[PDB]
Amino acid sequence: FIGKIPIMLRSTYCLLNGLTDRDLCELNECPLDPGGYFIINGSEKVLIA
Amino acid sequence: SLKQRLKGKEGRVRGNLMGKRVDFSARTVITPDPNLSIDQVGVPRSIAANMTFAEIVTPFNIDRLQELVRRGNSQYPGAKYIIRDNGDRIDLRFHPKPSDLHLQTGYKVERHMCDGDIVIFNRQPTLHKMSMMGHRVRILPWSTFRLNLSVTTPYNADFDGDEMNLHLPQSLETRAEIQELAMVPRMIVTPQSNRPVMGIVQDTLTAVRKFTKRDVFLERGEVMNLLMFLSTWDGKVPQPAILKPRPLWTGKQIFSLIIPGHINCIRTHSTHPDDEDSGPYKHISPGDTKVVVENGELIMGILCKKSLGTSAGSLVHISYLEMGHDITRLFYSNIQTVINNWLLIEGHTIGIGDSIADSKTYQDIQNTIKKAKQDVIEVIEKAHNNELEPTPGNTLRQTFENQVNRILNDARDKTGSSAQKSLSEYNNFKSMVVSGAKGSKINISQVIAVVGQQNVEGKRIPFGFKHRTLPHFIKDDYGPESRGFVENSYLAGLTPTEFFFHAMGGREGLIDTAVKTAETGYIQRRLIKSMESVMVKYDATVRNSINQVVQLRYGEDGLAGESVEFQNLATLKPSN
Amino acid sequence: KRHIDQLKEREYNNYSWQDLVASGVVEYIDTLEEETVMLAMTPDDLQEKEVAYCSTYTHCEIHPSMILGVCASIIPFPDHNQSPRNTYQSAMGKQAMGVYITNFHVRMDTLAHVLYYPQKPLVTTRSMEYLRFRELPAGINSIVAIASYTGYNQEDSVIMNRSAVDRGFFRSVFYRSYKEQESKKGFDQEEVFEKPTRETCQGMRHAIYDKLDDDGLIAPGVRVSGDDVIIGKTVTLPTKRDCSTFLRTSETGIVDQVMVTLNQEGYKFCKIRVRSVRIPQIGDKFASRHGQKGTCGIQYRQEDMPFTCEGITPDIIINPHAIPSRMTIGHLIECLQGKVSANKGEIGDATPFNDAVNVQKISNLLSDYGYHLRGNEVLYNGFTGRKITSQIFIGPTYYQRLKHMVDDKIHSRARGPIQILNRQPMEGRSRDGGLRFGEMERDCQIAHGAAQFLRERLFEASDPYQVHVCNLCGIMAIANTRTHTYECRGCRNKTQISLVRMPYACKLLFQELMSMSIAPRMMSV
Amino acid sequence: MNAPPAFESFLLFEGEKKITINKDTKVPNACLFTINKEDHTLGNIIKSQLLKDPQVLFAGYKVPHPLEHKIIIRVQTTPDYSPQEAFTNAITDLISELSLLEERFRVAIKDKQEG
Amino acid sequence: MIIPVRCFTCGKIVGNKWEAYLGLLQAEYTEGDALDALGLKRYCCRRMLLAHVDLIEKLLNYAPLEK
Amino acid sequence: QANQKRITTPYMTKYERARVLGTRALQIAMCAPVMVELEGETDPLLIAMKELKARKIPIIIRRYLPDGSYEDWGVDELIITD
Amino acid sequence: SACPLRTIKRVQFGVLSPDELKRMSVTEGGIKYPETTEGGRPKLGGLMDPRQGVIERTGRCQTCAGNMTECPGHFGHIELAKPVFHV
Amino acid sequence: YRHLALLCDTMTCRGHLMAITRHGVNRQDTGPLMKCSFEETVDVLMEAAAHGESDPMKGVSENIMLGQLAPAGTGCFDLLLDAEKCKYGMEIP
Amino acid sequence: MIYICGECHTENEIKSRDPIRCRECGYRIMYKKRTKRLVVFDAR
Amino acid sequence: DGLKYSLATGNWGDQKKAHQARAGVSQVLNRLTFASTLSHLRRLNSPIGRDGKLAKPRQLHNTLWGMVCPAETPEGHAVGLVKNLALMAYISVGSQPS
Amino acid sequence: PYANQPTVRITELTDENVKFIIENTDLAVANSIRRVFIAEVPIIAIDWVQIDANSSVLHDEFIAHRLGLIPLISDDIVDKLQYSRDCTCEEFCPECSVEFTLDVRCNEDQTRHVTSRDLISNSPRVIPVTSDDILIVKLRKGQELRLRAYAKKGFGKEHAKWNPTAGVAFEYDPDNALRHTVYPKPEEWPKSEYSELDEDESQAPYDPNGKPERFYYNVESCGSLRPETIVLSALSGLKKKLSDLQTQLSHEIQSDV
DNA sequence: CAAGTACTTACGCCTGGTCATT
RNA sequence: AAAGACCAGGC
Ligand SMILES: [Mg+2]
Ligand SMILES: [Zn+2]
Ligand SMILES: [Zn+2]
Ligand SMILES: [Zn+2]
Ligand SMILES: [Zn+2]
Ligand SMILES: [Zn+2]
Repeated sequence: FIGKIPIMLRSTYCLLNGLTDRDLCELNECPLDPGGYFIINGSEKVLIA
Repeated sequence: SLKQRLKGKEGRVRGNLMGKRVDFSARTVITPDPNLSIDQVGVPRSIAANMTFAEIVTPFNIDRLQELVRRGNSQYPGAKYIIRDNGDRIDLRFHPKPSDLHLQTGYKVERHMCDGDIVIFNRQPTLHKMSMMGHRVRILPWSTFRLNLSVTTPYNADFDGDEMNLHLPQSLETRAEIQELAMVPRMIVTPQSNRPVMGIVQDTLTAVRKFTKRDVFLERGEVMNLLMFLSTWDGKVPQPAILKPRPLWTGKQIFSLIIPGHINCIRTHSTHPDDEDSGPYKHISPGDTKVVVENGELIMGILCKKSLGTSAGSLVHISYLEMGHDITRLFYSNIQTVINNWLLIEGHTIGIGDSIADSKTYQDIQNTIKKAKQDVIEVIEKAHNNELEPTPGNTLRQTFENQVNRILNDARDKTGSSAQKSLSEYNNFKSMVVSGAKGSKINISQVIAVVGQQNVEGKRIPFGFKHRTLPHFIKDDYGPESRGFVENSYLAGLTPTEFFFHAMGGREGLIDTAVKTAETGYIQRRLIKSMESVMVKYDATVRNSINQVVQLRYGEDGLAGESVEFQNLATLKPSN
Repeated sequence: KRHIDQLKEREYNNYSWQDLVASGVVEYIDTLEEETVMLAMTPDDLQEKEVAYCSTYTHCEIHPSMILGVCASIIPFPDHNQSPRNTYQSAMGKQAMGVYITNFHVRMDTLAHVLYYPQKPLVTTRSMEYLRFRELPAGINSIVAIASYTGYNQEDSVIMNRSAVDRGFFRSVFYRSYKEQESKKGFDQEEVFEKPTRETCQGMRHAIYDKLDDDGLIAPGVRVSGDDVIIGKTVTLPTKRDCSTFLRTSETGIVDQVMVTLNQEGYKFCKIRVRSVRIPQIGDKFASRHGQKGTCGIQYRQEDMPFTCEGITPDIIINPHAIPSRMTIGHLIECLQGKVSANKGEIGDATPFNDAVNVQKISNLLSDYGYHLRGNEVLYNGFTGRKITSQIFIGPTYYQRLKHMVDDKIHSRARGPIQILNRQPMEGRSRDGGLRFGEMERDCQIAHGAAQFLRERLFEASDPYQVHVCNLCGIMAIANTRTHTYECRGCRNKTQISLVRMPYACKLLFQELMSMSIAPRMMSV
Repeated sequence: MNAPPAFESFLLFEGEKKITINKDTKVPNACLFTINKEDHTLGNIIKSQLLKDPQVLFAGYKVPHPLEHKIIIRVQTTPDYSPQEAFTNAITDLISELSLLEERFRVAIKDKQEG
Repeated sequence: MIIPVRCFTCGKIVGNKWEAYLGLLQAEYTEGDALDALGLKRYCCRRMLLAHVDLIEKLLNYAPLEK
Repeated sequence: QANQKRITTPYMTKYERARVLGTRALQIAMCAPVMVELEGETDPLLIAMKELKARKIPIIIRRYLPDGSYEDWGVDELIITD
Repeated sequence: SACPLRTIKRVQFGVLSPDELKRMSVTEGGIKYPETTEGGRPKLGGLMDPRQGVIERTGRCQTCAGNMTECPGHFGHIELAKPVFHV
Repeated sequence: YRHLALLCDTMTCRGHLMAITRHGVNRQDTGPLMKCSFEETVDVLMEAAAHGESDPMKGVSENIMLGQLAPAGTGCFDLLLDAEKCKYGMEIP
Repeated sequence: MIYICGECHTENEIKSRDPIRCRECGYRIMYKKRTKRLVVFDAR
Repeated sequence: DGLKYSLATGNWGDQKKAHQARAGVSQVLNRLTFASTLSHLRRLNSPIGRDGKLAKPRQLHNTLWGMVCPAETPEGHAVGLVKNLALMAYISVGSQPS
Repeated sequence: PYANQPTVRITELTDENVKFIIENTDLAVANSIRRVFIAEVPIIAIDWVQIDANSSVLHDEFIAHRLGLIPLISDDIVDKLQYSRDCTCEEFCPECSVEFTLDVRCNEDQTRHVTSRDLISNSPRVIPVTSDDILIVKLRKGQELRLRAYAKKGFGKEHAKWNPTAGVAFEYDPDNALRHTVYPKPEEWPKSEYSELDEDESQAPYDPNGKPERFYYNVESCGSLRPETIVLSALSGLKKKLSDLQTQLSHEIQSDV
């Protein structure tokens, strides 16, 4: 182990990947929520191109 | 370091001394209020119930101040502090404090701001001295500031999330200074251009144009309702311009009552034909132009921006010069109130019916645009066969660009003229353009006839791609559609290429707006800091901080610029 | 046609975009290959033989409405507007108010506005189907009248119907979250969530602590007003010093949800959400989908509002003067299409470049429903009952409420806190601070020739101060006022001393110069 | 937050008066009636009823400010007929007209229903 | 979010006409005919049912705080 | 300079009027005697304006000519602009 | 407050002579210590010299009656071992 | 015209074309405290300290900095009490 | 003082200074179970 | 901590070199409106300083057709330098050119 | 110098609409009657809500406001229910308010629609317009909503929940003969429902000696007061306001003179 | 006495959130 | 809680 890389929401490595709407709502995530933001210290961070 | 503290903005000399944050100042969103006089500011009860003004408890008003103290800080018309002579302050907010409510002469009571208190209203981009004007507080419900619409122009305000600052002078001396120096009525005429700053603007101007025709006849009840709103009315109902068959008044007849005193004025309405003055009907005016106000009665003419606006010789300017600041303030407020309450009856709108022309005018506009396109195609062909001689002073390419711009601008001008000439006399676009309230001829031309050439950097839409403006065009297409002519009008909707070209043009305008501000502000600061201390000494010589003579007489003649006005020499021109 | 046929059966056929691309139909073109590509805007008009312009097209565009981005695709009929108005709408749409995410109940986020009754536009763009704007609308359709009713809509302001706002128009909830964290910083220095008693904590405030429970946290449902304590907390001083969290000034909300957990470090962590129903008042900001923005000038009741022969009193009256100069015509055509769509029963199409939705077509469809073809309606004055001699343009337009509310912008200052260094009023509305009297303001006042007001603003209103200056040397002198022993070290002077009233900012300037070896002597002779 | 309570347009609080009569000194027998907590509903109908009276030379009403709740009615009558008399007669006439209209409408509803 | 009772512009109850609107649309009718069959003659009332988004169904999919 | 040879404007400038009104208003608020009779006015600014119109203000404006000399003009001598 | 309230008619700039700095300084021997406090209390000769000003927001300084509002802050001095340019 | 005239004079009065910039507003024979408010601050103050330059506090920025009544309008004159006119007339208190 | 767990929703009586731990759920987020005191909502 | 700090504070680089580091990248996802969330997730930022007075880098180039919204750009001194993607725009992820 | 004599004829009278024409009356009086329809007609509406449990996705103020707009049949007891401001008792009493109780907990898997049928009152006359049902909230399994409310008597000036009417359609001079609205192009405006002119002609000829009369109405109830009750109570309230104003004016004249 | 370099300045106000250091 | 930086935004 050498570190912890922040994982973008709804990326192939997020726990929200491939989940149906019912599963996400069971996880209290909005199925319409696009993803694409990291979570750092609780806040949601978006990396601008 | 020690140097960075003492530096420019956010430093010490400029961030804490030449400018500093102040007490007894509030701010909230401004919102229109045509009922308030020109010299009034609508202040919420929270701002008033927080901001305090200290009044010395004289024996004349020991009773009133004692009642205010008894109210406390909870009740709005109350007080917060009693400043006894020795400087000690007793606070009314915490506990009733029944033994500390005693008042004698020399104490101060920090009463909440009440109606009539003079305040300085500020809009932060303070460019001229008409941007910080003294208003009189009027307390109104809800939590927004409220200022009269004729005061919109001097502040450069507009009620779209706008905010203003309210500074409350605290001593009697500063209150008297603002009252005798920077009240709104005293600053009607700026010395910048010897013209009024405030004019009848927006709805009231449009309704004044509609209200001052020969068309408008008013019945008895409408006259009574309108005359209720004149603050300067003597109580006499004028005899109608139409009697027996049915007593009917006229719009000009009622406007004569608003006009203060015995004011004389001669103006020309916007749509005044050029040949009327030379021809007959000079004093008869079939189109009801040539506003003539004699003895304070509006004899004839339609009132628009050219008479009730911020131009030299306007009826408001003549009112300020002849009558005074107080009567001119009454004039502004009365115009707005009576004309708005008539507009309740008449009404005003804007809609699709005003942006659609007759099918004949659409045909004429399309034919003009197609003729211009054929002309520009002919010019392109002529330049491609090398039949265009290079105009002196310009190269061949610039000559061709000038020819294309001339053809397209001529087309836009003619199409706009046709669209303007096709507007119904009831058109709302035309009503607002002739009124001058908000609009321009080019706006009608674009919403009806043609949007026109779109320019970036002053030339046509540049060849961003390789010799083509967009991928949809062939290379070296200098035709009007390719290089930026938006043939379609706003109502007809713009095709995608025209949409992107309009995006480029509007973006150019936005960039100019956002990038000129720094340079202009810096220039203003340099100008002020160059002549901040230059003043007129008591020997009428203009001198700087070191008593160096700049001008022997101020402006070489010794007279302030608020009172001067344009006149004709009447001897310079005519022959021997 | 086969590709569209398989895509119409996208379900239970496993045909997707990737199959379309892998079949050689669509191709990705980057910016510098777009130079060597001749593009047809639409097929039906450019591919076909005519007076030929280009006979070598290499690609064609799916629909030219994809040039516009996410926030600009909500604009109905954007091709008719002036482009700067489209930019203003693009900026304004992000500030619109609505359901920002369907699970706002679980997320404890600061500055969460949730609208009450969002409505999906009746004049929609097809692109909006992919932005999920229909599923999470930000705005509501208002029967907008373009009329100059009582002058309270002049400039950019609007007149909002008090009865509509009464029945739930544009009502919103403002969830604000407060986060507090117990921590152990010193050896015996410990923070703890517990309700402070009247006399156990040396530091206290005049707030009311009665709303806190045993845990120092208010239970939800408690109606917390301004300055009331939310999360009771204190630090054991080396008896205790309170560090509980008050509310912002003048909020008057109700607690929604209070959460306890452990943070990363394992300490107790609390998050409290307070909701405040923000009914649209006459300071609030409202914007159309065309850059037509404005504050609610006044809130007339339904009887005061003008009415049609039917009884449709406009919810919002906007100024006719807003339109003509800025040439926003998507607003007008959108009102027309809203009227035609609400009457007909479908949701109209406002796709930018459609060439099959003209103004005249919409006008004819509107005339087919018993209305004026141009959208006008004969309106009756609510005060007097009379017909308004000019027919008012009334139509259902999508208006969106903005985050800019006057109760989040109104500030008043009268002798509040001062900075530690400058001893001038603090910066900001939250710090009870004061408005700034910048350089341009003082230049304006000098132009007025107003010396006393300028002095009051830059001396008395802000930091006033008194110093003692030696007369022999302008360097400030030691001044023990109670003992009255005014002594100036450096010349042994004890009698020739004068009192100077200067702003504290100037005292700091002089002392800062003295720390740079400059001696700013203040000689009064 | 500076919202007036909704009951500030019809409810009279402690101290202020429903109606006040002030003589206008500029012109003879012309008075000014200030009605508190009242709006166009009464002012317009009073003005219209007054204008029916041949002895009224001027009759008008206004709301000084929409945010406020107050009506000012200026009444100028012919001599030998006071503005107070004009106001009270016009109110009585409105009362009589509304009574007649209510009786006629009750007749109409009785006739329409099962009639 | 939930169907606005009491249409804003006029005041007619459109809060009980949403489930009937959904059933009518689901069964046969066009949107205009369903609105007529609910007696929403005025277009302001039609803007309530027609343009509503029933987010409360999306909200109800989430588990409650307490069972 | 002396009382004679007053070379300045006989008219009272707007700044002079503003500051004389402010100072007199503060004096009146500080229980100073009022030179003119008052018709039941309790606003010190209003009393000050009444005195100014009546030309009964006990104030002499000292106008400093740029050379350093000063001219003392009584408020009663100057002609009010308003 | 016994001294007259006299306005400033002139500001004469100049460079603080070392003798003027040593005489005006309220610290004797110069500031010779880097520690701000040593036992939780202001240390004489430290950067937070109790004679140099008023601290702890309630107290009064040694030099006068501070109250944290009356005291303007009195100057200290450091005796450099070897002189140094002024930038 | 008077505003343009005053600008053009405040440039071309000291005998040379004086740019409205740090070189010309901070070059004149004004005071250190007036120059110190325009783009140089510490530099002007350091020069004044070196050469012993004296600020007579005649301008406006100088008196604003010290919180004194600047010699602007309502500041260019000093009021005095008139002893004879206090007796004359009626005096109630 | 009773806290409702954020996952299992089974109310747990957790004393002060005890770690925030949901019994039988193993979840570290808990909630607060709105107070029994009653406030008045004017239906305006 | 390096990844965490760079994503949190926004200064792209090492903590010790904050001043020399690029700032304004990794902003906080604004969640006022859904359209705002989408616009923030699809945003491009020209690194040029916002204080530049040259108009050219802010103008809408012809080559933005279909790649960047011609309209969406924040007003103020950041106009034309903060841009938003068109609906169909896709950014290439990379492919080894073997 | 006297009042006119209005004559009213009713064209349509249904359970939710009265369409009547009033003749020989002035325009101001017709407009005032129309305004009293919207503004000054009393009705019983829920204006005190105390919520014991609310697990609904819609928060407490949301459901309180939804309750308030629920029309309650105040056909009879509104005249015999005193205002809370004028009642003797503090808070609420059976003569100044009507108590409602709601208590619904969703235990079934299918959603539970909390509707106006679940508002349990105590006065049999005041029932929330259920002789479909107005939807208050929707609940899933385990969610609960219980509340106790008091409904007071008010009019539409105070809040729109007491406004008895949906659209009051007021129209006069349908065939434009007084020229009160100058149609720009007359031919393109739809004929009114009450138009009495031929198809070919656009507007009636101008009538300079005319004045407005024959005012057409369409008073549409909200299920609270039947339309006839709305109009009768509106005339009653307007007359009461004028009678009270006359009482005050007579008092003022006697006090001054 | 020219050619080279470096230095200083670049609208006003206002709102919120976030973070690292104390 | 404090001033420092950054960010977004309003006119
Ligand atoms: Mg603006
Ligand atoms: Zn000394
Ligand atoms: Zn409706
Ligand atoms: Zn000291
Ligand atoms: Zn659990
Ligand atoms: Zn009771």
